Amino acid sequence: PQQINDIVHRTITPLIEQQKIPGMAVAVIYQGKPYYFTWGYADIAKKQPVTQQTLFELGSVSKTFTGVLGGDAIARGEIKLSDPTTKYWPELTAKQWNGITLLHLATYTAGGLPLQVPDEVKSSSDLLRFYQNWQPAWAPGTQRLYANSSIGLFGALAVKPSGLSFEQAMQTRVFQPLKLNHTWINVPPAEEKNYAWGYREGKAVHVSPGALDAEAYGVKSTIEDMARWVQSNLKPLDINEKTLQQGIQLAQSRYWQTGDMYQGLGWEMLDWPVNPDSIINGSDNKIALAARPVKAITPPTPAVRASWVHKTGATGGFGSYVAFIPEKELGIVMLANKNYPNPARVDAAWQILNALQ
Ligand SMILES: O=C(O)[C@@H](CNC(=O)[C@@H]1C[C@@H]2CC[C@H]1C21CC1)Oc1ccccc1
Repeated sequence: PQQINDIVHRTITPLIEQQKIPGMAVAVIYQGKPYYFTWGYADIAKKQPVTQQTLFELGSVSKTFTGVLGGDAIARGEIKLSDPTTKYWPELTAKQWNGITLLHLATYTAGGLPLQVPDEVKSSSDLLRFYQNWQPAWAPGTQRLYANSSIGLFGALAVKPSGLSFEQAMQTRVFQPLKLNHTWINVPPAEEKNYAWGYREGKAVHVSPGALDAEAYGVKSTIEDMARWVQSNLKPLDINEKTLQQGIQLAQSRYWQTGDMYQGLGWEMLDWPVNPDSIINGSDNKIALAARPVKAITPPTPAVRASWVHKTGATGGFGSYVAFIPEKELGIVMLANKNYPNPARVDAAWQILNALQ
């Protein structure tokens, strides 16, 4: 519909110009159907255009897959958010871990686990040593500090009862049921032709390996698969696998509140209608990566349909954004191979979705 076309082109054209974005793909999900848009270059040097089959690094949008996979493990009865972390990692004997649950890890509330795992932390024994030596700044369940080392550990522990690797669990329990057949934690050689380069300060870059990278920022996907991901989270009851349907719902439950935002598993939520300044200004890393006190939602509120549900994501060379409103059957995916500022992403998305609702 030309409505959607005009709204998308009027918003995204100046965005690409202002932010000097080499390549971009957008999907609008409207009344149960996807509409796709593409611009510019997946590979500047080889003049490869962005297409609907181009793979982008999702970066920290990957945490929404980790949260849903954890939700599925809960639904299967393999894990409980109320479980002690030591239940699944008994070698974690240092006393500061008493009272830190899987809920705390999944929601960044364990007491100040760091944003990044240190570069020097490679092996399973390096990781154990790192968490054993870590000293919390706050008591558990009092402060939120967005952190790869928190939900990354949640994801690694959540798959342990299944006996599967994190990648294998993700493939079998999330990607394959939802027909995300071009979504990868490790891009296979046969798919490299579609893997866009990211651009950082003009240099072509791909994400480098890191501990817990798959769990915190490691998924790559196409605009078509990401539209399917949005539709799956918009309407979980259409999903025929029972524990996956349940796990999607659990990831949109409201566990903590800070300001006007609610923390789910990976996803973040606000009541719809939102104040746009709240979500735009709130997506700035100055707010999004800051330590903030949280109020427990006791017990957590089940997924609220009248919500703005969203997640920003980045790697060194890529910037992504996903947002949807279940009440309105409406969503958007924006995938770019430049890590450009979060408020510009959310501003564009709110202009498009507000116009269409
Ligand atoms: O290793 C990487 O290339 C990735 C992996 N992405 C993350 O870790 C996330 C992205 C940034 C950093 C923490 C999370 C974030 C606040 C949104 O991102 C980087 C690293 C260096 C510079 C910019 C991005």
